[PDB]
Formats: sequence, structure tokens, C-alpha cells
Amino acid sequence: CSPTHFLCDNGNCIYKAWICDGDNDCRDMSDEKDCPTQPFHCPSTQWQCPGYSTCINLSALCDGVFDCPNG
Amino acid sequence: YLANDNKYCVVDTGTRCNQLQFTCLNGHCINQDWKCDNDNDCGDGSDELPTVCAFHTCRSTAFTCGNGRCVPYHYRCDYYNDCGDNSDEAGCLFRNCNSTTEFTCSNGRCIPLSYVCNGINNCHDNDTSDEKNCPPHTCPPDFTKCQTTNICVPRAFLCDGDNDCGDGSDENPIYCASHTCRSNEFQCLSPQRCIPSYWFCDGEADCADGSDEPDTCGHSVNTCRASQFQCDNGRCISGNWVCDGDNDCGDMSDEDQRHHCELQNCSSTQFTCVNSRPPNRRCIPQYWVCDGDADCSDALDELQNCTMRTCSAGEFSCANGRCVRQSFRCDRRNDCGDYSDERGCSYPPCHANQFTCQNGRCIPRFFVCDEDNDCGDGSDEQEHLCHTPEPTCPLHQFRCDNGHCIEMGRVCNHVDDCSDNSD
Amino acid sequence: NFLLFSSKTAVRGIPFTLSTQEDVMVPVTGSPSFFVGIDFDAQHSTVFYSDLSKDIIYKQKIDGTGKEVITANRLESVECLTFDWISRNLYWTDGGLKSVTVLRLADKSRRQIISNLNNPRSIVVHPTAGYMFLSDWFRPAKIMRAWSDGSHLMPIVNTSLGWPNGLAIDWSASRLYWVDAFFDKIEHSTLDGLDRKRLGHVDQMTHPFGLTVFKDNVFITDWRLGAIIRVRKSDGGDMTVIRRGISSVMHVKAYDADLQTGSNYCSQTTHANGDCSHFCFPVPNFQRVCGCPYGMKLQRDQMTCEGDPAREPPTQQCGSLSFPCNNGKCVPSFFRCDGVDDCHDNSDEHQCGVFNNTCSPSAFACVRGGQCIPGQWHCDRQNDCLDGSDEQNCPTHATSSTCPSTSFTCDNHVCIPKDWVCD
Amino acid sequence: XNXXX
Ligand SMILES: *[C@@H]1O[C@H](CO)[C@@H](O[C@@H]2O[C@H](CO)[C@@H](O)[C@H](O)[C@H]2NC(C)=O)[C@H](O)[C@H]1NC(C)=O
Ligand SMILES: *[C@@H]1O[C@H](CO)[C@@H](O[C@@H]2O[C@H](CO)[C@@H](O)[C@H](O)[C@H]2NC(C)=O)[C@H](O)[C@H]1NC(C)=O
Ligand SMILES: *[C@@H]1O[C@H](CO)[C@@H](O)[C@H](O)[C@H]1NC(C)=O
Ligand SMILES: *[C@@H]1O[C@H](CO)[C@@H](O)[C@H](O)[C@H]1NC(C)=O
Ligand SMILES: *[C@H]1O[C@H](CO)[C@H](O)[C@H](O)[C@H]1NC(C)=O
Ligand SMILES: *[C@H]1O[C@H](CO)[C@H](O)[C@H](O)[C@H]1NC(C)=O
Ligand SMILES: *[C@H]1O[C@H](CO)[C@H](O)[C@H](O)[C@H]1NC(C)=O
Ligand SMILES: *[C@H]1O[C@H](CO)[C@H](O)[C@H](O)[C@H]1NC(C)=O
Ligand SMILES: [Ca+2]
Ligand SMILES: [Ca+2]
Ligand SMILES: [Ca+2]
Ligand SMILES: [Ca+2]
Ligand SMILES: [Ca+2]
Ligand SMILES: [Ca+2]
Ligand SMILES: [Ca+2]
Ligand SMILES: [Ca+2]
Ligand SMILES: [Ca+2]
Ligand SMILES: [Ca+2]
Ligand SMILES: [Ca+2]
Ligand SMILES: [Ca+2]
Ligand SMILES: [Ca+2]
Ligand SMILES: [Ca+2]
Ligand SMILES: [Ca+2]
Ligand SMILES: [Ca+2]
Repeated sequence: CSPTHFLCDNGNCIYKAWICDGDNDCRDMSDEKDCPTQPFHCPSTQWQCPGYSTCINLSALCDGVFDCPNG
Repeated sequence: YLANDNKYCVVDTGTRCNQLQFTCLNGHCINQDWKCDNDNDCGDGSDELPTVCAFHTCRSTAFTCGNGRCVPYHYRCDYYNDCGDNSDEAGCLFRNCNSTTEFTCSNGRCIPLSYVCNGINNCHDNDTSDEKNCPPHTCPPDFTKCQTTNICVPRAFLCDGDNDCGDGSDENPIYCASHTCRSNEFQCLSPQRCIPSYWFCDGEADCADGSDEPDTCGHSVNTCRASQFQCDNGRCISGNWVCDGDNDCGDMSDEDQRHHCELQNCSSTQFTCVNSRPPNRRCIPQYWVCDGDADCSDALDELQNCTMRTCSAGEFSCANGRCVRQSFRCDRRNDCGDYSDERGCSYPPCHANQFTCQNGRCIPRFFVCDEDNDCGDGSDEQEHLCHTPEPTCPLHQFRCDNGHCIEMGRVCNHVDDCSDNSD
Repeated sequence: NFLLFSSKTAVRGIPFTLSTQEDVMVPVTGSPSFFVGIDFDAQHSTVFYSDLSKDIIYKQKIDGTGKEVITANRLESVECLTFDWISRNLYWTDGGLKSVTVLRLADKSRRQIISNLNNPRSIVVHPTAGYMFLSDWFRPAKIMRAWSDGSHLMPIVNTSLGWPNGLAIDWSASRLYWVDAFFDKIEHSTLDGLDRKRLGHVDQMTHPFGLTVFKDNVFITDWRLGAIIRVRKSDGGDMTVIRRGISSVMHVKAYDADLQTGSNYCSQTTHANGDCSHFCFPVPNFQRVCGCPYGMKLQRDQMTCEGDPAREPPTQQCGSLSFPCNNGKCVPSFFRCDGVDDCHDNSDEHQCGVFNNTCSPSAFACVRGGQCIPGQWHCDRQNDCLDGSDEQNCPTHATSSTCPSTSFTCDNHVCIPKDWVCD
Repeated sequence: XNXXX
């Protein structure tokens, strides 16, 4: 199989963007059999105050009261 | 070593449990399905210790009690509290027994009224009130009276591990717990149990772990009794059959002149057919004298005091005076006494598998080389066909002292090839 | 007993005895119709069906009364059904979601128990043994087996298969039977996949789909014949055509009230449902495992069930671009108030034509009383609107528009070839 | 082919 592609357990070659896309592109579980990387990070205009688990619209940052429990 | 998913201490005697077995502090591994179910199986309660049963969760297929134990699912609603907490019998909607003809037990069990105090506990209820044993007020000998209910139960089940009486007489602290059984009995170590003195040291295992037979037992297995004859094989027989003319001991120990059979003079009025030889008994009971059966080796018991026989034209007439059918001729058996049947015969040869002896006798092939003169002339015990020459153990094969000769590359290789390092 | 089979146009029930021909059950039919999966509930005289034109699963009495839907939400090409008559669980196979689902009929409770298949087709479940079998026909084709709870998935037949369309079970012998349509064969084996055997060549079988075993006959449906054929279940058999010209033909099934008899620990009496909330599943070797719907997790006791929103969050009936019907179905948001019943409950055509509930751009709106009608009904010479708005002031101008010189022209301005006149 | 039409 070419270095561009993952070699599936059934002998298919599949492009290594589609591995871990969430769908079994190999038709075997091979390209989803080892795909853990999904962190709790918050996208968009939210902010994740460090060491705290909530995510808040960045307009509230320095609004003049601590949104998150401690500084 | 750290047993049981590295959570537990066990003494490191080198041996290990299997993959699916739990380990106890004292060893004696137990299967995982016995873990945390009210049954003590380790002896120390390691399989039921509160620490072990704290994190343990029931297998998907087992009923979980409110207590946290894991009973097999078929125990649920079976009348009988096996959960301890009764949590598997809680909510059970039992059918109402026909009280007009059946008895509804205190545990909800249905049983016929005819079975009330019939002789044995049927309800097994916490109340125990079926087997009151209603009609008699007592139990006679060859049984113990059970204590609060008068069932006839042999003491032989005292302390044995289940309530034979349904009343605790077989578990009474009055006996077995106090002092060691009646004068006619002994106590097993496993289970803790009174048993008869004729089980204790009797030649067999009668407790669960054989503690009734603990190596020191009389003289020997052939200790027998003052009324029983003693056999070299360890068998015990009645003294009445000693030197009666046939093997009773099972090893001929009662049928030899080696110990004593020289004066085997039999009982009372038995006819003594002196024509008989050690292959048969000379003395014959008068019970079957003149009965038409050849008791003696030459059937003299059928002429000595017997009415004459008219015989038949369709039967073989022995020249001596006996009468038999044609089936009793040419068969190596002296049916007529005077060998008139076997005389002048032309026995056809032995079968394909059948072995032939020098005297022409036919014997089964299995009966060759077994230290018994089955051919009569000793053909089946001839050295040439019976002796097995030991292997030559040539070059490439070292004869070590054990006889199991090994490959000559292995000589004093420090690996025990021949029993106690004979190489 | 009777033979139940499905087709594009109807679901029918037929006597096994070919001597008579009349139905025993009312046909099941609709205006749009493409029936595929079927099964029956003998204890309620009820059958189930799917319809790929509506993506609903239905239930209906044999008499025809009491039609109800089971589900209409997230069904995609339901290619087969099977019913666990002891647990009252309905299993189906979404060829479009590529999964198998189970649903309890007592209260609507569903989970995708197997999720990542390729082209699953027939499914069959055996309640007393606690196994379910399903076929997959993607290139590396195979027949799976799993515990009824949807675990221990493993292939039992993966060698010498292509297109293994229909599974069925001989209840009298605990033998699985299956069609294969790439090698044009029918085979059978024990439930373990061992002891595999092949029936002889069947005349004019070319592509079979449905399979059933009842008494000593095997019933099969061939797409290339468009018929139901019968053979003896032990060998090639006497191919006997049961039906012919049956259009697009789908699964067969043997209705039998005697079959739907028995009890696992999942519905023994004195307690209900094997103590599980929501589901219990029979598991091989006479045991039960509890189950929980989507979004719920088994508690520490492994039987009672608790909310689990952390792992499986609650979900909407429909997306943001689709209108959720009163029925569980889902339709495009612009199919609301289009004059056509798309939800199969008239839920999309309810209280239409009012402010906050306007007619679609495609439909024609009656000017008064809030009624939206299909566009095709606008000025077609039928008074559809309650106020007759649809047959008022529309073009009469046929104009100088003419059909080609080849075509004859009617007074209705429809045109047909001159060849068609006076036939 | 073998797909449901
Ligand atoms: C086809 O099915 C067979 C079973 O009939 C599979 O063989 C088993 O393979 C597993 C490992 O995957 C072993 O532990 C078993 O012992 C095998 N046999 C049994 C008794 O099940 C085989 O792996 C399957 N092949 C494919 C391609 O899936
Ligand atoms: C859309 O219009 C209809 C009719 O004007 C509204 O219908 C009422 O809705 C409420 C709440 O669901 C019901 O209790 C009433 O019975 C409905 N009918 C009447 C006659 O009151 C509906 O509320 C409108 N929707 C929106 C979002 O404005
Ligand atoms: C109970 O037994 C009586 C006497 O035989 C009988 O008449 C009656 O029908 C029985 N009832 C039930 C519920 O079993
Ligand atoms: C019934 O059960 C109780 C425990 O709940 C026990 O103490 C009692 O001894 C039992 N009854 C009889 C008759 O033994
Ligand atoms: C006990 O339950 C836990 C979950 O709470 C696990 O499923 C565990 O495997 C179960 N016990 C056993 C022995 O399987
Ligand atoms: C939402 O979808 C999930 C699966 O993604 C479940 O089917 C769940 O039951 C759905 N919720 C509703 C209300 O139908
Ligand atoms: C009113 O509702 C319908 C529902 O099909 C359409 O969305 C329509 O576009 C809406 N409004 C108007 C003014 O057309
Ligand atoms: C009728 O319409 C056709 C198609 O457009 C032609 O235009 C034809 O010439 C028309 N006939 C007349 C008489 O105008
Ligand atoms: Ca992928
Ligand atoms: Ca702030
Ligand atoms: Ca235990
Ligand atoms: Ca119980
Ligand atoms: Ca009794
Ligand atoms: Ca006892
Ligand atoms: Ca003994
Ligand atoms: Ca003797
Ligand atoms: Ca005699
Ligand atoms: Ca003779
Ligand atoms: Ca011999
Ligand atoms: Ca050696
Ligand atoms: Ca074909
Ligand atoms: Ca619509
Ligand atoms: Ca109209
Ligand atoms: Ca015409």
C-alpha cells in the first residue's frame, strides 16, 4: 500500500484524512478501531477559563465581575 | 504473592489458581460463581469477607439481593430464603394452595395435607410445622429420637451439615458438640460428624475427606474379625467357607495347604466322593445327592444311593449307566463319569483367535502367560512364547540401571532421565 | 396454521394445503404500498409489517381491525422483522442506518443493539435458546450469531457464501437453514454453525429471498420466478409451485400458534419480566440479562435502570430543517400545508392557511376559511376549495398553440397521433 | 444485483 494511505485489515488502501473521521471507510472497523482523539475543548466565540470546565461568551471576560469561580 | 487482581495476600507455596478461580487467604481455590453468595467455601470466609464483597458486582446473569450478594437466578421465588435477607423471595406472588385438600406452609410452599407429618419435612419452612410426626409419641431403637419432634433419624447424620430432623437433634449441642459420640461410634473431621464404629477403620472412605480411614486402622485391611477369615489380597470372608473346596477369599488364601487345608473334612452327612481331586471338592451336600446333576468329578453321587434311570433313545446312554443328551459329547467335559462321552471323539480344531495346547485343548488367546496353567499341560505358559526379551539397548542407546535405556547423547547430562538420576 | 407472505402490493395469509386456495387472513394494503418485513404475534392474533413507501412498522389483527403503528421515527429500509414471543421484543434491520434495533412492545423502548454492519438483511431470533442470527451480504459475506441482548457478535458461517438472503430455523430440530443467492443454494446447520449440509439442486431456483421451515416442507420465494415454491426440507425435494405471478415478492413466514409456546426466566410466573425494568433478554444456557433503552444505564444491581444523560444525551425527533409530525415520522419543513398528507397522520395538513401556519408556495390557498389544497387541483374542473376559489377566473386561452402536424388534435386540445383515431 | 428496489 502507498504511504499516502492507511492499509485496512481487509487489504483496502484508504486516505489518512478519512481514518478517524467517525465512519468505517474500510468497511471493516480498521479506520475507526483506534480513534480516541476528541477533547472537551469549546469552539466559536466561547472562552475556557483555565483549570475550570465551563465555557462562556468572551464578551463576559473582564466585564467587571469574575464569571468563573476564582480569577 | 498478590492474588485476586493484585488485591489480596496469599502464602507463596509456588502453586497458583486458574484464570477463572478466586483465591482464598488459605488457598483451596474456588470458582468465581461461588464468590459472595452467603456460602462459605474458603473456610476463612475470604470468598464472603465484607472487604471482598464491598466492590464486587453481580454477573449480568445473577439476581442481586438488597444485601449485595449474587445468587443464581433460579433461586429467586423458590419458597426458600437462600439470599439470607429474603430479598429474592420479597414480592413473589405464589399460587394459593387448595387448603381444603393441601397445606399452605409458613414459607408459602404448597404441599398435600396427606404429607403433613407423613415421616419427613416437606415444607422446609422457617416455622418447620409440617413434620411434627403426629401419630406416635416416641421412636424405637436402631434410630435416635429427634429432640423436639420425634422423627426416627440415625445418629450417623449428627453434625453432618444439614438438619436431618428439621429440629436440631442431628445438630444438638447436647451431643457431638459436648463429647465424642456413643460407645459404638467415632467422629469424622470433615464434615464434623458422628459415624458408626463399623464405618471407622472399615477398609473404605466414609467421611467426605476419608478421616474415618486415617492409615492407622487395626492390624491391616485383612484384620477382619475373630469370626472372619483373613486373605492375602486384603479381603475378609466368613470362616464357614474356609477350605470348602472352592476359592472364597478371592486369592485362594482359604484354599491351600500352604496356610492350612490338609484337614478340610466337611460338615456332618456330606457324601465323600474320593474320586474328586483338588480341581473339585470330594465332599458334596446330600441336599443335591442323586438330584440328576454331576456334583462329583465322575458323578458317583448319582449312583451311590440313587434310584436307577430308564434313560431315553433320544439321549446319549453312557456305557457306565449314566444318561445325558448328545450336547454333552466331544466337549472336553466328563459328563458321564467314565469319560464315555469324550472317549472316541475327533474334536475339530480350535477357532481362528483360539489358542491350541499340546494336549489339543482350546483356550482363549487372552489366557496366555498369566501364571495360571489354563492349558492343563502348561502350553499357554511355555517360556518360548511367554518370556519377553528386554530391549538390546545397542550403540546410540545407554542402558541406565532403571531399565529405560536412553539415547547415548544424554549420558550424565545432569537431567534425570532414569527415575532417581540413575544415569 | 397458515402461510404468511409479503409482496409489493399486499401482505397475505394462505392455507398450507394447496388443495384449497382462499385466504385465511384479510389482505393488508394501502394506496402507496411496498411491504417487505413481516412477523406474527399468536397470543394476540396479531401480525406486524413494514412498508418501505412509508418507513413505518405496523401491527394489525388477522380480522383487519385495530391497525396501529409501532414506530415511524428513524427507520431506513427495514429489510426484515423477527419477534421474540416470550419476551415480547420486536427486532428489525435497518439496511439504511446499517444496524439492528430491538423494541419492547409493552412500552415503547428501543436501542440499536448492533450498529456497524455493511448490508444486513434477514434476522431471526430463537427465544428459548437465547440466540439471534443475522445475514450480511457485503463482499466478505457472512452469517452472524449473538446473544439476544446484542453481544458476543461472532461469525458462524463465513466460508463459501455470496448474497445469503433469507435465514430460517427448524424449531423441531434446532437447525438453522439459509438461502444463498450467488451460488443458488439452500444450506442448513446446527445453531453453532457446525455440521453444515447442502440441499440438492432446485429446479428454476435462480435468486431466492424469503425462506421458511414448517413441518417437513421448505418454503422459498424467488425474485426471478416471482413465485412461492415448496420443496421437502431434507433434500432437493419435489418442487411444487404454491403461487405464481405474485409481482415483487418478499419474505415468507409460517403462522403457527403452537410454536409461540414456552417460558425462559424472562417470563416465568410469580414475578414479571425477569425482574428487569425496560427489557430482559434470554441468554443461552437458561439465563437472562437485563437491558436499558437509549440514554439509560443499568444500576449497581444490574437489573434496575437509571438515567445516563452524560454518555447518551437526549435527542430531538427531527432536525432543524424538518417538521416533526404528531406521529413519530419526519417530513421536509416545506411539506407542511402543501395540501398532501405526507406524515400519514394529516399532522402536516392541520389548521393550515392561518397566520403563523401558511400554505406552502407549491400549494394553492383558498381565500377564505384557512384551507390549502394541492397545486394540481387548481382549475381542473372540480370544486376542491370549500369556497370554490380553485375554479374561478383561470385562463381559457388555448391560444393559437398547436400540437405537431403528425398529431391529431381533440376538442379538449389534448393531442394524439392520427394513427389512434377511430380505434 | 440483489438490493431491494
Ligand atoms: C469465520 O468464522 C470462524 C468460526 O466458525 C472463525 O473462527 C474462529 O476464530 C476465532 C478468532 O477470531 C477463534 O478464537 C475461534 O476458535 C475460531 N473458531 C471458532 C470455534 O469459532 C473465523 O475467525 C471467521 N473468519 C473470519 C474471516 O471472520
Ligand atoms: C398558529 O396559529 C394557530 C391558530 O391561530 C394557533 O393555535 C392555538 O395554539 C394553542 C397552543 O398550541 C392551542 O392551545 C390552541 O387550542 C390553538 N387553537 C386556537 C383556536 O386557539 C397557534 O398557537 C399558532 N402558533 C404560533 C407559534 O403562533
Ligand atoms: C379445591 O378442592 C375442592 C375439593 O376437592 C374442590 O371442590 C374445589 O373445586 C377445589 N378448588 C380449587 C380452587 O382448587
Ligand atoms: C424464623 O425466622 C427467625 C429470623 O427472622 C428465626 O429467629 C426463628 O427462629 C425462625 N423460626 C423458627 C421456628 O425457628
Ligand atoms: C459488576 O458490575 C460492574 C458494573 O457496575 C461490572 O459490570 C462488573 O463486570 C460486574 N461484575 C462482574 C463480576 O462481571
Ligand atoms: C433521539 O435520537 C436518539 C438516537 O440518536 C434516540 O433514537 C432517541 O430515542 C431519540 N429521541 C426521541 C425523542 O425520539
Ligand atoms: C407559510 O408557511 C408555509 C409552510 O409550508 C411556507 O413556509 C410559507 O413560505 C410561509 N409563508 C409565506 C408568506 O409564504
Ligand atoms: C401551432 O403551434 C405549433 C408549435 O408552436 C407551430 O407554431 C404551428 O405553426 C402553430 N400553428 C398555427 C396554425 O399557428
Ligand atoms: Ca473513517
Ligand atoms: Ca467577567
Ligand atoms: Ca460463597
Ligand atoms: Ca430463594
Ligand atoms: Ca411431612
Ligand atoms: Ca445433620
Ligand atoms: Ca471407613
Ligand atoms: Ca473356600
Ligand atoms: Ca447330585
Ligand atoms: Ca462331555
Ligand atoms: Ca495361563
Ligand atoms: Ca541424564
Ligand atoms: Ca444467482
Ligand atoms: Ca404535506
Ligand atoms: Ca379543482
Ligand atoms: Ca382512439
